[PDB]
Amino acid sequence: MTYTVGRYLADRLAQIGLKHHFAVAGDYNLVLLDQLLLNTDMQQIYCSNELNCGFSAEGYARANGAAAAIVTFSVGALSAFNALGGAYAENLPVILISGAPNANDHGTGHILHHTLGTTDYGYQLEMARHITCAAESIVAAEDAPAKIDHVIRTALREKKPAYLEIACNVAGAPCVRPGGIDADEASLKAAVDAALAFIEQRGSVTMLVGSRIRAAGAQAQAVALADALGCAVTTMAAAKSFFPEDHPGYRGHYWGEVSSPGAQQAVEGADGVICLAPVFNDYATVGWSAWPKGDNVMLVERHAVTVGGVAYAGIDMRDFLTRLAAHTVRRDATARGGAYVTPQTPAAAPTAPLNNAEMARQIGALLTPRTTLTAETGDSWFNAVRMKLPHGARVELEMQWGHIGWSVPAAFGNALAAPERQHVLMVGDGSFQLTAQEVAQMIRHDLPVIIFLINNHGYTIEVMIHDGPYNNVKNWDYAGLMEVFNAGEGNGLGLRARTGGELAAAIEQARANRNGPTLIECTLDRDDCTQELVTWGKRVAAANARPPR
Amino acid sequence: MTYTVGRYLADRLAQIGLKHHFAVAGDYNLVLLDQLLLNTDMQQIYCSNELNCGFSAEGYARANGAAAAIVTFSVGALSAFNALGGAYAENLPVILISGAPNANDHGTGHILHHTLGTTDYGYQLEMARHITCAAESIVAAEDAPAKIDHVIRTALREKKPAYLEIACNVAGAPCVRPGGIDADEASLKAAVDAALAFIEQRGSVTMLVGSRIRAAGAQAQAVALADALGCAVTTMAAAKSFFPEDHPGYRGHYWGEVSSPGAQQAVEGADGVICLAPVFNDYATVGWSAWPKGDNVMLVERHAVTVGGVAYAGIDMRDFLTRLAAHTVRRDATARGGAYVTPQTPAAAPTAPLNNAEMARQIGALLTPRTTLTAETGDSWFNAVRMKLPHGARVELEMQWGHIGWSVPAAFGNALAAPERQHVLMVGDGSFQLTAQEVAQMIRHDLPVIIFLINNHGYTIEVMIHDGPYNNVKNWDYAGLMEVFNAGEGNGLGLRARTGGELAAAIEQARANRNGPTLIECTLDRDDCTQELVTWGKRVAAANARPP
Amino acid sequence: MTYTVGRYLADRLAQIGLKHHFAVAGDYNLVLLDQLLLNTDMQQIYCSNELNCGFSAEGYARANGAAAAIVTFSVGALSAFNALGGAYAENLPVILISGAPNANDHGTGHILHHTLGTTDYGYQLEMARHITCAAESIVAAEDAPAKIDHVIRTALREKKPAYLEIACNVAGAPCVRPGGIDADEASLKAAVDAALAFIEQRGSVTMLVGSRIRAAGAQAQAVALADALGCAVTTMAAAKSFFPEDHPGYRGHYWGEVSSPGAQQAVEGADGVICLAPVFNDYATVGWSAWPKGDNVMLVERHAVTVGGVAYAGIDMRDFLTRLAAHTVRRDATARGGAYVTPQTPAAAPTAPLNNAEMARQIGALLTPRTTLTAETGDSWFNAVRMKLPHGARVELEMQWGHIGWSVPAAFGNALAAPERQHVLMVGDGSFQLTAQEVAQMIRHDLPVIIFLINNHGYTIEVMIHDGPYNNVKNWDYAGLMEVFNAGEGNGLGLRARTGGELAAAIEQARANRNGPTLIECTLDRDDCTQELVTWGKRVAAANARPPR
Ligand SMILES: Cc1ncc(C[n+]2csc(CCOP(=O)(O)OP(=O)(O)O)c2C)c(N)n1
Ligand SMILES: Cc1ncc(C[n+]2csc(CCOP(=O)(O)OP(=O)(O)O)c2C)c(N)n1
Ligand SMILES: Cc1ncc(C[n+]2csc(CCOP(=O)(O)OP(=O)(O)O)c2C)c(N)n1
Ligand SMILES: [Mg+2]
Ligand SMILES: [Mg+2]
Ligand SMILES: [Mg+2]
Repeated sequence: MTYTVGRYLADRLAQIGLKHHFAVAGDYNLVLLDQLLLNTDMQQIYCSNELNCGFSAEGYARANGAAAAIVTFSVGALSAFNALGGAYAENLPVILISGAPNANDHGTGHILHHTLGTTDYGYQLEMARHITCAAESIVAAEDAPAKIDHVIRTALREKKPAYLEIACNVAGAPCVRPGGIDADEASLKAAVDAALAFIEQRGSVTMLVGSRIRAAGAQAQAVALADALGCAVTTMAAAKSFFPEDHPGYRGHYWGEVSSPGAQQAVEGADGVICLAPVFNDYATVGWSAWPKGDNVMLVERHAVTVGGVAYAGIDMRDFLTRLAAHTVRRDATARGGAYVTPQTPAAAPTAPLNNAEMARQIGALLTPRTTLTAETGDSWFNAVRMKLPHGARVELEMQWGHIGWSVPAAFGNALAAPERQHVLMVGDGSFQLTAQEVAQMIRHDLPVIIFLINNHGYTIEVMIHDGPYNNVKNWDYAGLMEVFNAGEGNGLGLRARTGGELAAAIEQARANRNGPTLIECTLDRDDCTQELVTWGKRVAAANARPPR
Repeated sequence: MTYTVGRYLADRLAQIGLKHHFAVAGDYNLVLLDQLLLNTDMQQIYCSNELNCGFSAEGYARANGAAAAIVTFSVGALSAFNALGGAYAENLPVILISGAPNANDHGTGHILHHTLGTTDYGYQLEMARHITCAAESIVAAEDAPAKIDHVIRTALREKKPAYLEIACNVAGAPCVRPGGIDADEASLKAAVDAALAFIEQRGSVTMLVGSRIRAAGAQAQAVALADALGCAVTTMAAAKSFFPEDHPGYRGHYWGEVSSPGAQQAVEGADGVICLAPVFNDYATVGWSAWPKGDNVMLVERHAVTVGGVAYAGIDMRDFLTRLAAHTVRRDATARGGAYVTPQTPAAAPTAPLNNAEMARQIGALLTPRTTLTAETGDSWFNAVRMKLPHGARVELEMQWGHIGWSVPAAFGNALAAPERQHVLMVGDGSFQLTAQEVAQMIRHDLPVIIFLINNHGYTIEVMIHDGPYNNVKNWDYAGLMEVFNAGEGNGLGLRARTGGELAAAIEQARANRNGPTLIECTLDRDDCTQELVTWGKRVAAANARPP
Repeated sequence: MTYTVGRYLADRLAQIGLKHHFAVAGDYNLVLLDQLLLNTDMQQIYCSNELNCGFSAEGYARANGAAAAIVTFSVGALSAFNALGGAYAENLPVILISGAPNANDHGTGHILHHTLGTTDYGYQLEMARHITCAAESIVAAEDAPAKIDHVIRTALREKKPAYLEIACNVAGAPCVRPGGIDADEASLKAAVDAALAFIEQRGSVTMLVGSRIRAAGAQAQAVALADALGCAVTTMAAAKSFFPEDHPGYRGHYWGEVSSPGAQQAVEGADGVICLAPVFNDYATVGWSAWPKGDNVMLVERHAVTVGGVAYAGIDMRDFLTRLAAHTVRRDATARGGAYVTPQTPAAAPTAPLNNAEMARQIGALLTPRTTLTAETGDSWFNAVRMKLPHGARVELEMQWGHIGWSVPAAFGNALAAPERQHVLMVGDGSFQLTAQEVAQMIRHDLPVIIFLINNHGYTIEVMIHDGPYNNVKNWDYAGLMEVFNAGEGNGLGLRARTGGELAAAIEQARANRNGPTLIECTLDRDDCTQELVTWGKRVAAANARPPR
């Protein structure tokens, strides 16, 4: 059986540790999908639509480290681009492979199906270059190994996604086989010496862990530096779970005036803040109100540290933090005697109407060290950041891209990447409507994801930035949807919870559904949301609206 | 009270004839949506997601002439771009407007939500320029009139979509008000004389009507020319319904070896073919096998005619066709003796298992002159092109872009644009799962769309180009979905038809459902499809696979 | 004195070893040029126009390793882009820095001078992304270190050029200071083991050295492998000088039917060819006639080797060649008893009309181990590739980009990068007309470049692909131009040579001009060119013209 270009790609994807890749068929990729099916270290997973395909691969990469999605030219890839730009924003090496016109059509002027109807077939690549770290087109088998290895090696080095298109008559063409793997003292001393003087010369220091720290591979080194300093540690909201909440120095999330108790003063009252790989965007800074920077910040990024008025280039954040931790003095003033303060809401009477605080209390009680909680944009961001996490629990947030509906397909991909964990999904009713059909794929693969669907009858987070008729949604019977997707062949279970007692019974049933997803539709009033959402929403709306010049 | 940049856009959109625009809210567009709401000539319609928002605008433009969709930066617009590229492919002036960063963030290096996380806000405009005829960004109210009028005037002139983004703090900023409207004889003589010579020198001439003729506004002039020539007239598959099927010269669709009976010889056996605004792509030419071109073809395009070895530029197709029809000789040889042959499927025994031919027969019987039949990519293309159309019936096909799932939001937008017509949607089960949630918006607006969902358990069209496990889909209870979307406040109705008797009884219940959509889930075997799909699919596949 | 963004860039450019950078002033870069003037490890050099500016930096990088050019927005940068795409094509890390609009104009709709007159100021960056490996815009000083270090570190790693624009009011803004520096066994064993089996299983092997081998840093390792194998070694034309011509295995250039004697048979008659970092384009393959590839080629590239039907990724060409050389058996059949054969033209009678072969004989006799010979596109490519090189002599060719006129500004930049060497420039009269004014800069800096200007009254190389009235040029008094550029303040010398005796006397005078350039205008008939030009020109023209499908 002749070895082909598509096999070359399949074998490299398996080699970088994918166990699955995601696809939607179209004639320009069918031979490629057949070549990928020959690799039996991976399962080929089919998605309902390409936007869902792309966010399933994004969710898979959060657990696995990388992922791949394969789509057809133009009508598949342009939807997958929203999710690919999402992977770029969230520092995940997703490889999007699109099927593409037969190479013999290049140079002809032939107009081809799925294109704009002009002689141009390069617009899709051109568009992809704006949202990836590498983008290549294979029209000849002899070029395929260099292009495949370039796109995979660059994506994995940068932790950013990349794009590959393969002419449809070349996916099955003969190719060579893959071999090998796609899977500075003075500078470091100067940077470490400056960071040690920054700590030593201050009376108090607090660490603030940012949401690029996973992409830097530096989470364990952050803990070593926290152990050595004994300082208060806080996380930015989008870094929820990236630092252990049972560490004796952890004091919660820093998010300006919506911080955990004590955390705003820990960061803003300290003589120096050590910021590890942050994303200071308008939402994270609460409309530019909460943004530690400048001479009293040691800004540590994946290949540079800026401290004491100097940017030290050429140093790896991991080696830096390890050396700094081995030599620093202790600065424990912002931690001593303090603790991380989490909500302590008393249980509601079981028959009272369900409210947000009761629902969040029951969800937080479900978390284990083995839980992965995917939380959608909406008030679920604020309920998730408020949860006290058992050590080992993972929270996945998409706070820089913020595409509502990401969470459904992302929970499906994560559940396939990490089947040993307990997957829990918190998604609002508005977000659910964009990508709901990927629950039918959860059902198809008997994945036991527990989904809390928060039915507050519209886009409550927008109701709290700026209200209007556009925040209303058509209501669905969300719980009844599960039987519709099972269609007599599936173990999906849909339950409704209108009280704390109904929610607790629904949760018991969900935990007992071992071979399919359970959706629990939790009914809340439209204005029953976290206080933090309202305080943040005000500040961020005022920032968006601020008047020209 | 103070007139704003978003009211200037709203008023221009109303001025070009929109009665609706489509939107998905996000913080970058809310002020803009509040300004659009002030125009009471339009209704603002909310969509489940942005791919569906864009394709509802595309289906609305097919009936209305134009459309607009409003989305938020990046997370909204990048999915709407698939639909915008689809409006370019299908020659429809959809205007996509996206909300965008506050103008005071430009020049700062601020990182913003919904972006790539870099200091770049211009990637979205840059991407949009590849799929539109005009693309502008407003960051200052002083510029907004020239940029709104350039995108709308260019889109309407070119019959192609356009892109506008408006900084979120500028949509509510004061603006001037809109006034005025956004809504060669020697060359024509030379072209008409060469075309007259082309016809007079030939004994058998046939017309082939192409799917860019509606973008040219030349459908009535094509009828005038067919009346003068008396010749056979055929339509390309994607031009279904663009020429009237009761015309005495109509001889059905030309589609190479899957043509209506006699139509392949009408075109391929003629001494000349008059080709009106065709798209000869790989699917239309049946893998490059069926492609009339060259010295024996008069190729008539929007602004140019190529005939007799010369390309005549600067002539409007409408004026050309009217002058040619007024002077031409008659050439009726290709019509003599012939007729349009359409399927004559006998009615099945009512309790026999449903098959595709029976389902197609009953859907064909439902069509009227006031029907719009939206037909999805899949075997529904072949069942639609085979339908005998009453004069005036409209069929909508998306055969150049061909994005499965387009039909659901496109039928929703066409139902809002043309509420006086009877809307019928044929959609396959695989396609329905990409965009199904827009049926909930049909229910929200009480639109009486009758939807035939063909449940043959997978992607049968693909099963016929090249089969594999990727053609299987997770089955749904499609009928039972209607009550889920009603959620106690809607008039959607879901029915199942497993026999011709059950299908006839479901169609009569669907016709009686006047205030909400009815989905009839028709069960067919995977391999029970038209013969034309099988024949077309193998040619088309062989062309895709041809070796380096 | 406050440290600024422009200083940050100046100090990083000095740190990567530039001794000069090239500039043309415009109001959008004047404050930046003032910040660069503060670094006294570099000289700021002014160019006549931006295309010349960009090719002076390209020539400088060939000697130095890297280079920088600074230009004004749009009217400067778009000309510099031709030279930047040239640097990409020739694998040289040139950094182009453009001055750019004031940051406060972004977001205003202001129309600005030097732009297209629309509200768009991003088109220049967008265009630059197609011809560089990194492209960034600085509009805020706090972003400047990351963007500067990203563009320099990426350019130096990739050996490709990069682009940076800096808002004009930010070049002088305060900035932090620069610290630190911008300056796999199993895979390697598998690749080496396969390459050793490739050699061992064959009776004869020949090495073919390609013009990407400098960018790979692998020239010394190629010599070690040639020493170990004892095989015939040949160079592709564009690799002239990248392998030592006095090595006992060297047998000249392989260039199909225009190869050195014996070299075509060495490569095409061998059982296996080891190809080191080649560029097989239409000119190198002589119109696709001479292109060793496939199962009998070991293709060695900077990070991959393809041999024995496998592409081994993840291995550095230098480590690979060193390990291969340490273990290979000898395969000397294609070298034994052979020698590199070079032209042996007898000296012309001194008073006979000068002809090409006599001119090339005198130029070849001028070369020393310390010579850098820059040779322009035209018949000078074929005269240069025919020269026998003393060990250490460098030849610079621009055979992939092939922009006529490159050679003038490239010889000026090289002469500044490497003033310890003897610089010689061979440029035809047509090419000279595109960029002649950079000889006035050679004069301004007293650079003793000897220029042979071949005046054959038009574009003789095109006359031999396809003749027409477009191959004629307006003749100039090239030798008289030198006094015009000196304008009473310069040591440029212009001489004419119409015979071999006049050329020899002119050369003596040139060698004696120690403080300025000498141009010797050599008069040749239009059809007096190398035989190789005519044979190559035919083949490459036939390839260009070959008929649609
Ligand atoms: C693709 C996309 N379109 C629009 C938005 C704007 N958006 C941000 S939050 C949100 C509503 C989320 O509503 P829901 O999921 O019901 O969450 P709630 O706040 O009610 O819990 C919207 C429309 C977005 N973020 N992404
Ligand atoms: C967005 C998109 N992705 C993938 C494709 C490839 N595609 C062409 S037809 C088809 C299947 C259509 O299946 P169905 O709607 O069930 O129609 P059938 O042929 O079964 O009646 C596919 C997947 C496409 N055209 N568009
Ligand atoms: C910028 C640019 N424009 C046009 C060309 C096409 N070109 C290739 S060689 C050449 C003529 C070179 O003439 P000359 O320098 O007189 O060299 P000769 O062959 O006569 O020695 C031309 C015009 C090119 N290579 N670069
Ligand atoms: Mg909600
Ligand atoms: Mg189907
Ligand atoms: Mg010349």
